Amino acid sequence: PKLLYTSANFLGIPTNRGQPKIGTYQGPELIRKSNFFQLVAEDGIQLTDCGDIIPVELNEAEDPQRFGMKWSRSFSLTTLRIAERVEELMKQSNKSTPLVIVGGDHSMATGTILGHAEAKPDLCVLWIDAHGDINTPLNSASGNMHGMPLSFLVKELQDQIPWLDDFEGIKPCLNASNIAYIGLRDLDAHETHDIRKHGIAYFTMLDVDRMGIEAVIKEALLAVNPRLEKAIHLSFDIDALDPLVAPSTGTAVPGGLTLREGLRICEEVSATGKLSVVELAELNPLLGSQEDVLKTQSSAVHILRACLGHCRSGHLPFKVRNLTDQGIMSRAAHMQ
Amino acid sequence: PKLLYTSANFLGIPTNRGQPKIGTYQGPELIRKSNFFQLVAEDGIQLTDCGDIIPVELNEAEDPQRFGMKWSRSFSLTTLRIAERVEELMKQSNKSTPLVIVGGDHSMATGTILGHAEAKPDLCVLWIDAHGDINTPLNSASGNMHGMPLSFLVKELQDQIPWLDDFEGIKPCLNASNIAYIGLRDLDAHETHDIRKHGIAYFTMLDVDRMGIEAVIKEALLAVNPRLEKAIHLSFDIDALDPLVAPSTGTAVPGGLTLREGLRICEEVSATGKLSVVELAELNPLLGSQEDVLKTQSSAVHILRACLGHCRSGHLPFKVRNLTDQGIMSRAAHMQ
Amino acid sequence: PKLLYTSANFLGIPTNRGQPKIGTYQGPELIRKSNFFQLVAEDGIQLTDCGDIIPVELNEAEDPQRFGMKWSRSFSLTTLRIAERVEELMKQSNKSTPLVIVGGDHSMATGTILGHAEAKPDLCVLWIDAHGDINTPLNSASGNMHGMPLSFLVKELQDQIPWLDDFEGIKPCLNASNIAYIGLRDLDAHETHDIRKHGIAYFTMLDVDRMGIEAVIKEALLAVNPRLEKAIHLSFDIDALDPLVAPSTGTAVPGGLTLREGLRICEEVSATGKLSVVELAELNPLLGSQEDVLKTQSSAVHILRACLGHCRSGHLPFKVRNLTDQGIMSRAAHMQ
Ligand SMILES: N=C(NO)NCCC[C@H](N)C(=O)O
Ligand SMILES: N=C(NO)NCCC[C@H](N)C(=O)O
Ligand SMILES: N=C(NO)NCCC[C@H](N)C(=O)O
Ligand SMILES: [Mn+2]
Ligand SMILES: [Mn+2]
Ligand SMILES: [Mn+2]
Ligand SMILES: [Mn+2]
Ligand SMILES: [Mn+2]
Ligand SMILES: [Mn+2]
Repeated sequence: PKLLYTSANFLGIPTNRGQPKIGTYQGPELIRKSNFFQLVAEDGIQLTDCGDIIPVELNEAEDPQRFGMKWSRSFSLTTLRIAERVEELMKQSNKSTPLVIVGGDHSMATGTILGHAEAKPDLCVLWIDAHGDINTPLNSASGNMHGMPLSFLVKELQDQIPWLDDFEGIKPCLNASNIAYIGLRDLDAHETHDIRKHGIAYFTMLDVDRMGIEAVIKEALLAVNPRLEKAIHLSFDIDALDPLVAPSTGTAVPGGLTLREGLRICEEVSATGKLSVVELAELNPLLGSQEDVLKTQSSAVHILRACLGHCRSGHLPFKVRNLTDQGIMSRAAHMQ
Repeated sequence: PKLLYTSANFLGIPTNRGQPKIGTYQGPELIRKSNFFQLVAEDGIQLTDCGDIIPVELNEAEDPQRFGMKWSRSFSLTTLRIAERVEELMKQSNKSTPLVIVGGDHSMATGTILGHAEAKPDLCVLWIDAHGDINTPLNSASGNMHGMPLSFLVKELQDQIPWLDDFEGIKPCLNASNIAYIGLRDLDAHETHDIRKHGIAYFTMLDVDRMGIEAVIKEALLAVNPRLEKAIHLSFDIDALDPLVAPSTGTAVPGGLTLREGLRICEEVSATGKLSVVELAELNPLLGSQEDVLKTQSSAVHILRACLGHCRSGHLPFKVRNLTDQGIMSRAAHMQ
Repeated sequence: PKLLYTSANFLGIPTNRGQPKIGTYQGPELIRKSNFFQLVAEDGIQLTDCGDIIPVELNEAEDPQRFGMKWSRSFSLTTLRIAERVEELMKQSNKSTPLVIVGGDHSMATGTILGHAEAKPDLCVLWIDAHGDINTPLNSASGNMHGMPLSFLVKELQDQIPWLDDFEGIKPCLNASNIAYIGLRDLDAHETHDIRKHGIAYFTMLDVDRMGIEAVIKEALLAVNPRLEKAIHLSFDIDALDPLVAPSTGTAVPGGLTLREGLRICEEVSATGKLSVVELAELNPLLGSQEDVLKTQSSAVHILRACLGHCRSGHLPFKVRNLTDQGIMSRAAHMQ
């Protein structure tokens, strides 16, 4: 049996200061508690747990609202700490060794992409989400950083980002043409404006309905990675999936991707051989019932396994088993 | 941003005498308690709450069984009261101003369509339901009026409707060729007979499975509104949707439309520019768990928003926001 | 109204020694307690309840592990008892009279197919399951017989089956070319090996996603029954369906068939006119909540009804009802 990726790194980022609901910090543990590692090993992949990044969580006095943003300095400091760690992991592995990141609220993506791009400047981004996460600070109704992580990364948007000194090291490292969305269904008006104005490829649930997920995936890859020349940063918000399948998340929106559609995205991205980083955001084990958490954990594990190359059509055994070798009489042998 | 419909009317009809399970009278309140109105406003639509129609609910002595029908005189009197109110609302608005009606059990449709047709005689009807709701009184196993509302409206069926004096003012205002069903999966044998005999266009879940919802919608519109010349009466039974998505309803049937399929129907109907009335029937907040009710409410709100023109691919802002106008330094400006 | 099958037999097989979770023995009762029989009758089908097969359940001392298998002698003895009963039922009915079997864990299939093939040697098998159920004894991680029932039946696999005297009467009666799988998503590596090596037709959830269920069904029938010449043994594991739709089963796997996809398989198999036996395995009413059991029961009933020829597009009445015959005045007659 052949593998596109024989080894992989696992990294937890328990961000929770990007949105007000406590519990996203438990995301990484939700996956470590699962059978994820075991299942990955059974497919013949060597998965190294690289631990957790410690987010910077300032107190209220140190981090007051600035431009309506909540916890903006905890964000800039966390973003830089994340970027350093991801960069160093990606360069140590510069076949290929994918980095699997479990969050944590989606505000971590500013840091993960920043670091990733430092090691791989020509990357593209596939953003799987019910939301755009591209609100610029003055347009955000909530001030929640998890709704803004792309806005700081996109060059074309920098005239709508307020300057802050502590954000200086957060260099916009993405062109609008390097990003493609899949799964959108709850865009804010100003996000819609920016996405259309700057030509960001986007495939909403309407598109998934009309085109089918197979054509959507194909068109998304065509738009930002036409010849599979670029490393892929796959940023997967669990809330992209339907609430029936991933209820334990802070901003659930009805009419999402089926688990199967989610699997198809990850299977195809994996199969390009260009999956460089996959991050899974917005797991919150403190939301919903016990069964809700189990469903969400289960969905997340299947998604992540798909990213690493798990095939639903089965895998071949590494060693084929033979009855005769154990000194055992078969039915065929007995009849002969 | 442009809108097909800039204003709309909202009307509650808390019918509950069309079926035995208490709670459909709470349907209108379930939607008023939601964020429906707020969400409609945020899309730039002016929605006027026109209140509730008071159904006529006679006592047992005044309204005994007649031809097996339960509460048939409460029905005829309610039907006429509804018809008057809907007619007057539709004529006051004779662009275009859609009427959104929340029930209430589906027996209200005899009245809503009667009134609608008085103002718009050439209308067509799109009936989205797991059921035919076209049982004639002697064929009904239950005697529940919510299973008969179309039978009194269809001209071709009048030789199978028993005459009752109090039904005189309920004039059959529909031809069989003006109706198309989507979502059917639990037809009674005599409904199947009448539907096929009189050539009523129907697309069951089997058809949805084999054709896909996109082709079904297209064929349904082709059958009853080929050139978008006619006003559309969209009669949406919440039980058309799968029980996983709308559990809180009295006659739930497995294997229904996904929410997305339901949204596609409403999105396409809305986009014709001919949506004249949409009614949503059979919400029952007294059925199922608290979470069941929330799921059902949520599904209903998304469906109704789609009918009014909400786009899952986003809307443009009415006023585009500019950093410089507030006297704020952007990152781009700072770097220059 | 015409019927492909006017009569049918119903048989319970409460196997529970094929897997460790208590409750599959309650499967047959779960269906008898439903409205299944009534619904089948209302479609005009004569369904005869033929009772239950009593499985042989030895004690621990009489049935120790052999080749890692758990309860292997209870299995061989049960297999032979089942085979005798099914053979005798199929020969008594040698139009056509389908046998409907409700389990019981899937280990019963070795017996049902053995008996079926005795009466109909040229049969084909459609295996609807999340799992291959084709583990050979030394490759099974669990030793659970419900994961091995096909391995004893497939001729090409007999050099990997250990000989046991009490298994002598279990004659391999299937060629690898007579079997087609639909719904696979959790194959063990050695199953994948055997399936590919011996050319067993298989359509996994990946295939369902990429091809659509319509093409999958067509290709599955083409592979093992190209000209509808052969009797069909439809072996339906309830766990083939998504856990959202059939939670009450022992080895549930996310991302399964929708109920509608399951219905389409059974509808098409039924419509060939070659449905000879359908068995439904792995119902376990002792698993999950009360609502979970109700959902699972409901899904099972709809599936079974589809197998017997129930049409979601409706059925014609046997006697058409006429208003005038009862001495009743119609609205049409009154107006004339
Ligand atoms: N992490 C996420 N979505 O994927 N947060 C949701 C953001 C929703 C909303 N637009 C906000 O600005 O807060
Ligand atoms: N409102 C509805 N369906 O949409 N009621 C269901 C009617 C079911 C059944 N045929 C009856 O006559 O009572
Ligand atoms: N009846 C069933 N599946 O349909 N059992 C599941 C078997 C799973 C696993 N391969 C085992 O050998 O035990
Ligand atoms: Mn999101
Ligand atoms: Mn997000
Ligand atoms: Mn209905
Ligand atoms: Mn209805
Ligand atoms: Mn199974
Ligand atoms: Mn099975």
